[PDB]
Amino acid sequence: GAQVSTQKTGAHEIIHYTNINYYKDAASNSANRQDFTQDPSKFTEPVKDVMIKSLPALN
Amino acid sequence: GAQVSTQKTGAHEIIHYTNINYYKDAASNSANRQDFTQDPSKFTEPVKDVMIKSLPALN
Amino acid sequence: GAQVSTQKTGAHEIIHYTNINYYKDAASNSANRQDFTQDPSKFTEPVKDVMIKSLPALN
Amino acid sequence: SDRVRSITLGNSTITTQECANVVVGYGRWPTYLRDDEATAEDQPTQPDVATCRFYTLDSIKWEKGSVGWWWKFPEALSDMGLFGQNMQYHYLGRAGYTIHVQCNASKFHQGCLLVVCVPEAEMGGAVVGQAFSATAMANGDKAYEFTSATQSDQTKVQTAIHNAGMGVGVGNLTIYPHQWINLRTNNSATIVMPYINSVPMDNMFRHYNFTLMVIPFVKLDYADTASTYVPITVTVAPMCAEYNGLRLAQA
Amino acid sequence: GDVEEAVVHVADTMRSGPSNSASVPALTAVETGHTSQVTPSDTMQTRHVKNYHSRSESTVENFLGRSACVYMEEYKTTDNDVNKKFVAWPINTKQMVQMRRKLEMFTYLRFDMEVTFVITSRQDPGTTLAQDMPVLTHQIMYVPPGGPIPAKVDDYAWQTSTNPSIFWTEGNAPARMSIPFISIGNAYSNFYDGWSNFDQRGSYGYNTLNNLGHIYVRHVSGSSPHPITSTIRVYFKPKHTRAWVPRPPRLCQYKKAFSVDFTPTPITDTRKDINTVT
Amino acid sequence: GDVEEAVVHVADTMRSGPSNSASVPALTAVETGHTSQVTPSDTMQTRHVKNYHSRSESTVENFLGRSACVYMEEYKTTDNDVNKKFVAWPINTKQMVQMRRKLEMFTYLRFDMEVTFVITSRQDPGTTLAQDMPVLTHQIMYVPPGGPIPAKVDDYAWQTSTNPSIFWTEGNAPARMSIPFISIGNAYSNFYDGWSNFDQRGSYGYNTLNNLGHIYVRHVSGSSPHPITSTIRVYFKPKHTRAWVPRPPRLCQYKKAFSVDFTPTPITDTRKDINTVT
Amino acid sequence: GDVEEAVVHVADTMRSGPSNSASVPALTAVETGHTSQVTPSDTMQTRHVKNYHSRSESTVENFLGRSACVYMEEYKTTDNDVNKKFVAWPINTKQMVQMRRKLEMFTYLRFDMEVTFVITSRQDPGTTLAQDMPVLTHQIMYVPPGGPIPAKVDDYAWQTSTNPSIFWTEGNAPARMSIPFISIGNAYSNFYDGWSNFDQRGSYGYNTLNNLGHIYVRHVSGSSPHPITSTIRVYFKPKHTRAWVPRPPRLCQYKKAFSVDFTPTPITDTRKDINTVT
Amino acid sequence: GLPTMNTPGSTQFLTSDDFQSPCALPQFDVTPSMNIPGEVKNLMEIAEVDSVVPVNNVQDTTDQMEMFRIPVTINAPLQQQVFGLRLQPGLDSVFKHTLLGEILNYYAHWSGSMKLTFVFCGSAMATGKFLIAYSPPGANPPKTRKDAMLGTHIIWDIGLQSSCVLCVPWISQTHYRLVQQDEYTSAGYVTCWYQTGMIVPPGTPNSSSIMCFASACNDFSVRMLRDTPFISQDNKL
Amino acid sequence: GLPTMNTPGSTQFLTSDDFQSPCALPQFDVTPSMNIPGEVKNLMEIAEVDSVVPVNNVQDTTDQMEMFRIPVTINAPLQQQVFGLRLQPGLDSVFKHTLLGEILNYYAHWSGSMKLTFVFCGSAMATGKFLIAYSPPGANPPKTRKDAMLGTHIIWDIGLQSSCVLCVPWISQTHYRLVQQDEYTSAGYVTCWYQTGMIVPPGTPNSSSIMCFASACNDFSVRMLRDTPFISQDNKL
Amino acid sequence: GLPTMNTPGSTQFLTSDDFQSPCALPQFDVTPSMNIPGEVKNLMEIAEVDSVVPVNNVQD
Ligand SMILES: CN1CCN(Cc2ccc(NCc3ccc(F)cc3)cc2)CC1
Ligand SMILES: CN1CCN(Cc2ccc(NCc3ccc(F)cc3)cc2)CC1
Ligand SMILES: CN1CCN(Cc2ccc(NCc3ccc(F)cc3)cc2)CC1
Ligand SMILES: CCCCCCCCCCCCCC(=O)O
Ligand SMILES: CCCCCCCCCCCCCC(=O)O
Ligand SMILES: CCCCCCCCCCCCCC(=O)O
Repeated sequence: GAQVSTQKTGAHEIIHYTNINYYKDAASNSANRQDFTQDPSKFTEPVKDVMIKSLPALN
Repeated sequence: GAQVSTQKTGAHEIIHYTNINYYKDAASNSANRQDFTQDPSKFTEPVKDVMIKSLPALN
Repeated sequence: GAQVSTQKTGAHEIIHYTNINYYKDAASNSANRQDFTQDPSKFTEPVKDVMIKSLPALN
Repeated sequence: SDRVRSITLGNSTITTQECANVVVGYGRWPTYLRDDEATAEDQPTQPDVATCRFYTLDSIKWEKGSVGWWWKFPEALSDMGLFGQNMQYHYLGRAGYTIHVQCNASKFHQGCLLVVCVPEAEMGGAVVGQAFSATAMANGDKAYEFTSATQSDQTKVQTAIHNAGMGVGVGNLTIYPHQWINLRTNNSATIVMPYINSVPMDNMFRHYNFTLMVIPFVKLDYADTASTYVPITVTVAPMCAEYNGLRLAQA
Repeated sequence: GDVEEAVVHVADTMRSGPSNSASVPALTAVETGHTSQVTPSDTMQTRHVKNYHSRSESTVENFLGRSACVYMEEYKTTDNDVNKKFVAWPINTKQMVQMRRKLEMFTYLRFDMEVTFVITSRQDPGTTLAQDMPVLTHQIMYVPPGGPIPAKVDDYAWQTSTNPSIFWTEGNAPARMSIPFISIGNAYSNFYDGWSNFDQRGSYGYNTLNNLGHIYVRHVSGSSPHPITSTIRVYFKPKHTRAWVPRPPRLCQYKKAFSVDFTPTPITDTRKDINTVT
Repeated sequence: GDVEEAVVHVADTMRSGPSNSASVPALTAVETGHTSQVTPSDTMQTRHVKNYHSRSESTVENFLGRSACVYMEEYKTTDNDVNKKFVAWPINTKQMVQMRRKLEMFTYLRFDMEVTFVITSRQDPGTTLAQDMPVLTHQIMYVPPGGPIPAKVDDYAWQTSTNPSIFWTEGNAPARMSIPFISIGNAYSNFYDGWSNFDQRGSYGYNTLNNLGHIYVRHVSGSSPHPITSTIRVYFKPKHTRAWVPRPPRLCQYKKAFSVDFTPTPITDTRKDINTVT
Repeated sequence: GDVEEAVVHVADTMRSGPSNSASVPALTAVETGHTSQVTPSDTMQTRHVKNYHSRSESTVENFLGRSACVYMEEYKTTDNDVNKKFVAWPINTKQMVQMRRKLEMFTYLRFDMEVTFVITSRQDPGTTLAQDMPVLTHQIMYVPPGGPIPAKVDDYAWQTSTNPSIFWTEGNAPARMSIPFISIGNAYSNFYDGWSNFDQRGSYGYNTLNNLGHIYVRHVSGSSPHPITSTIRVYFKPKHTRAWVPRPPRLCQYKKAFSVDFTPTPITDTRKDINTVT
Repeated sequence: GLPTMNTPGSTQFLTSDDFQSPCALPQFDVTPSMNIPGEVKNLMEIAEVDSVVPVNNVQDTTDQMEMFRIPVTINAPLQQQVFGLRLQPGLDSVFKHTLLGEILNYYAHWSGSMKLTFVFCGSAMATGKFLIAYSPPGANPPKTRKDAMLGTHIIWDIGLQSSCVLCVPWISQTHYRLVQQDEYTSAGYVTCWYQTGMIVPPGTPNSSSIMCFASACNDFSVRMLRDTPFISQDNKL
Repeated sequence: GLPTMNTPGSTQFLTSDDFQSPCALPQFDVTPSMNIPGEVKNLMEIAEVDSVVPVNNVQDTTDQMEMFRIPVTINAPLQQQVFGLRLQPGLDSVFKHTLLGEILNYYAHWSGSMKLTFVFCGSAMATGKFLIAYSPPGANPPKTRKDAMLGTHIIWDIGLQSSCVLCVPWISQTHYRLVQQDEYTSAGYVTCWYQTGMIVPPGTPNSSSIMCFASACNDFSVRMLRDTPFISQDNKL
Repeated sequence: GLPTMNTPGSTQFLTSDDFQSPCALPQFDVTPSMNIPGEVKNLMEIAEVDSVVPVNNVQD
């Protein structure tokens, strides 16, 4: 029950680490700071009708 | 001789932990607080003849 | 090189523990208090001819 | 109709025509001791129809001012039939009980009784820090009366009804096996209590297995009738009784 | 087999619509001693609800699985009174009120025990306090019933050969250990409605069944030029627990450590009248 | 299965050449509330660039994943005033300004908590300082809402049987633990535009939703001949975090620990004129 | 092979009914030196009982598998008498009565040994006690028979090159180690009914076979301006044990550490008469 | 040996930890287990059992047992109130010391529905009808039957079946409520009113009594184990 | 290195722990093992061996050896008591210092049956019968043969076989009994009475003696290792 | 037990560490999650939103 995953590194320079949980409560686990998904559409494009950048904004 | 089992978590949010026993006496093990079986019939329905909720209690 | 064996428990209530030796001398091992073989005949029946309980002791 | 029940133990029978259902302890029926749970080595006696039979204790009067009564078992049956003799002559005992309480009144009477069996009903003395003999809480089959006011005599138990002599709320006794006798729709209550203890067997002269309490929650009331009181009677019948360790008879 | 792999939720509401029939779930009879099993869906229109609540925290194991203080006591490193330099406590769980009430909600219990000891020291006030003393050490001794009991700090009985003991030095983590189920019977009994003698005479109550032993504590060899006082706290933590025959919680305040004696108490508080709701 | 195996980069510039057409990416209309998605490639000639920068450090988990002090407090081992020998702090995150502002950038939060306690002691000045005292010990007690509250250092409530507590000795590592999500609602709320009573009266603001409990600290049994003062610092570290509805950061200085009251402040600093760039 | 997998119960009663035959199990003859093997089922009617009791705790390994004190001794950091500043103990198990009696229940023993040392220090009383001294350190030295013996605290022999030694600092856990079976013979002998010389003269008893060596202890370099006294306790814990030829436990009190000398003692206590049972 | 580094929290004593420890009595043989009747595996099972509620706390009860009886009379002014109480199972004096309030007082949060059962303990010849209503939280409790009827309610008819059950639904803005209830987490009110009145024939008592039983449904639950405030001591026993 | 956190109990010295420790004499060669006769692997084997019981503790024994002999005479008043003793193997003075009592005194709990063997050491021409009875716990011990006979007993006939065995059954309410026995864990009594009387021919001694042997059955067991109270010291030897 | 040696940095408190710790409320049941609108997973999303710039800082 050991999880092996890559660790942060650079662009062109064994980049693996092992983790095991010792407690029965999920609140005792370490921070899951390895998620990098994001989507700014909710705040940048809240309009109803999709607008194309190339075409005029209105008409 | 390592036991892998799930740990407590929420409804819609690796939820695994490992345990090993180091002592030869079962009294030294950790609390087994992961059992959630219950049956209130012994105290709520101690009658001999089964009574249906829908039908009248008597006659 | 890990030994897995059962640990003491009751009659009707994972009862396993793991042990590993770290030193090169057998004198450094833990007590082997899990042996329960006994034979009282050496002190209770030291006679030469076997005597049956039911039959008379003499003649 | 399910309002009529008949019970037959030994050479005695009980018939009721206006009874509620029957409460069975904690859902466990009385049974004999198993081989893999016994500790004593010698063969147990099993007087069957001789000890297992209904035995009616003395009757009590219910007045408008009654507060309640209690009985302790098996000291109540200690001097009743062959059951008492077997208790006297034996060191160990084990048996379940069936309790039946009778109380009948006309349709113009009103009142409610609580019938409950309390296992290990340890009681505290009237004056904190002063012991009581084995007579203020059990003297045979006679009933002991609760008191509305706080007890003051040091030689007897604290009889405060609202505390039930156990330091607990009287209204919380519903947790134990119990039944209600409501004069509107009921005349009797039946409870089947299995053997409950921390050991397979115990001496029936040293240990009180459980206590029976009758408390009127709604005081009796009536008007313009020639009946002045409503008698209450209690009947008990040991079940699956067995003994062990025969010896000279306890005085 | 280097590894060996080893969600209960409260009931869900179901949709209910208008009804008109002879069935009467709302009507019952408490005289039977049976608690009604009716649900809100049986007396009003309800929507479908998925409930994810769980009763995990209400289990007896978790309810009793907390360490609680059971005994405190003070002993001095040096003093004129011999009896004041060590402690001798008969083991019992009726000393502290909170744990006593928590345990007394059940008639019979069966569990393992985990004991933790917290020890602290302080230097007694005086006219001259300047001194230098190395770290102190303490010994905890357990004497099962019938064993020898020490009569002084430097008695021979402190050479335990069979009696378990712990030696602890200040500044480290508190001492800890486990104790199995050590009752002669099949389960501990919080209450005992009986006597000691066969003729219904002698001791009465749970005091008759208390034969767990004693605990002794002393300073190993510390003897300061000036008095130093130390205090020990004992904490019990049931594990792998089982209970039978629940009983109502106590209402009156405790007054004796080995008796159920009490004073009558009102059922609850009062209010202006039956209709007051403000 | 003894093992179980478990790189996002910012956008890359693309080569752009001369253009002459009717398309006008540069022209838009902010009246729609839509932020333009134009890129430098759309208004000038650009080369092809591969960018390896990542936004890993900008995630909310990392932004809020730092321990910050939230409360300090001092208590003496011995003093005439009973209330001065222990601390009683209602839990809240509005006491320290930095963490308050960091948290207040979002309207709703949901996270686990990691609490660390730092305790230090110092001997008070006086005319006579010579004394010898062993290592001190401290107890941290948490009382959920509605539980009993101690009124003095040696009160009975310090015998916690259900309330979690920690005993810590000076010289060791700081105490630490974890706390799950313990809100009655589905998420913590930093702001609450509403009242307590149904008739729009009573308490107003986030003070109505603060029902987290209290924390108590004391010296276990230490009582020196001369006063000794100790200080405790509490640090909070959100984990496994989630946020909703971001809001602009605060501009005015804080003035109350349980209110949004403020004083008007200038938008920003000034300069000689609109053309000054030096 | 990363893993390698590695319940005896007392006899059960069997049901017995009425019997009438020529067999007489109850009658026997002790003159043969044979202990009767009769069971309760052979002399009375019995029920069937399944007994789950086990004799695990009665094994010799568990009986002797407890640490027991065997020697105490005090030595000062600084004093005028050279012999008072260090200890020199010839190894033997006859010094403490409890362990001596426990061991003397068998004639021959063969086991490994586990030795634990408990050391405590205290500052001696005086007219001037104010001083500052860092943590002390202690050295434990073992000299097999025939090796050099130090004559003072600062002797050259304390530079052990082959003799094992341990250096220990106050405040840490007690020192511990293991010792194998180091007897020239095939097993230790608690008793020896013989002499040293071939003409039946000289030393008599188990003193002739005691050639285990010596143990020396000192303060490494501590020399306080004021005297400081330290005490050391030695604990022995047999492991992997085997015993032969059991003998009756002793009845008379011990009086010498290297002899069986004793004073006559009554067999047991008395009572009013042969019929008194009250 | 193996390199290691201690993290914060080492050598601390947490009263709610789960760690293995050495056994002080190695190879001890425990007594064989026996299945005593009435095993309890969850406090909720106790919580689901009925108990008598002391509704008649009139501040003038010289007899304690009077607290359990709700008075009733003949010739009652039309549409009168029988009783009224606030729904705070863990804080209100009515539910404070009940078999359910005692359990809740060991916790901080609670949720789920509740059951109130009323039993008529009058004469067999007596008859009547009663209206029992539950009013969710609001700015004002009901003061008349017309106001009360608007909320959840049930019409109770007294006959051969002497008991009726009012199931209080779980209506709340939050998944849980505080045991130490406040204005934010108020729960409402419960009241009973005369529907038709009590009529008796000649030769019967002019007064009767009613009793109330409180228990939890199968969807009830609790959380956050706290220490109860009902019990305290001043000196060592 | 590897992150770690110390738990409570670290650096403590528990006298009944099982841990590995370094060896102070590495690569030591132990002497080869030899199978000496009479290996003992369990104290129960010792406990099962018979031993003489000093029943004659009459407080007037000027000769210690007299404690082991039970007097008997001719022309005995009919139905007389020979001896009587309480069954406390680990506490009663009779069984205190026996080979079995010594073993039990190192423990706290005990259970199982016991064996009492009686041997007649009179003349070859002498004859007689004796009744030996075991009375379970009760409010009063027996005072006559009529009372004694009611419990478990055996009729002993003296003949060519000079020894008879009384097996005391294990009758108790608990699985175990305390070595420091009390009223709660009392065990009963054992008594012997004349059944027919002793008759001798001319030219024989007018008195004889009997001896008792005590041992444990194959279902006996002990528990909870404690320190014995029989041995103590005041100064270092 | 298992031989070990502590390395530098033991018993230190680093405000940006990632270690497991015991839970003070074992077997606690958390409230079910609900998808509130407007979840933010990165401060850059906020950073990409337009805002009015106070260019006319003329000191008067
Ligand atoms: C009559 N009461 C019944 C309940 N029982 C509770 C109880 C159970 C076990 C202990 N163990 C104390 C202990 C003894 C030795 C040791 F090494 C550690 C702890 C105490 C109370 C009390 C009696
Ligand atoms: C109304 N505010 C909303 C934000 N909320 C932040 C917050 C969340 C959790 C805690 N936990 C404090 C704590 C309690 C007990 C314990 F053992 C450890 C930590 C505090 C604040 C504050 C209220
Ligand atoms: C003649 N007696 C026979 C029994 N024997 C018991 C005994 C056995 C071993 C030791 N070892 C002491 C020891 C020596 C060196 C060391 F490093 C640690 C412990 C002592 C006594 C005593 C003699
Ligand atoms: C309480 C857990 C202690 C874990 C101790 C370190 C791991 C020992 C087992 C080796 C890793 C295998 C774990 C697994 O099977 O997933
Ligand atoms: C006394 C036991 C010490 C165990 C030390 C940690 C585990 C080392 C072995 C790796 C885990 C495998 C255990 C197993 O085979 O079940
Ligand atoms: C000096 C020995 C150190 C052992 C450290 C713990 C064990 C690490 C290896 C995992 C267990 C496998 C052992 C084996 O192969 O038998």
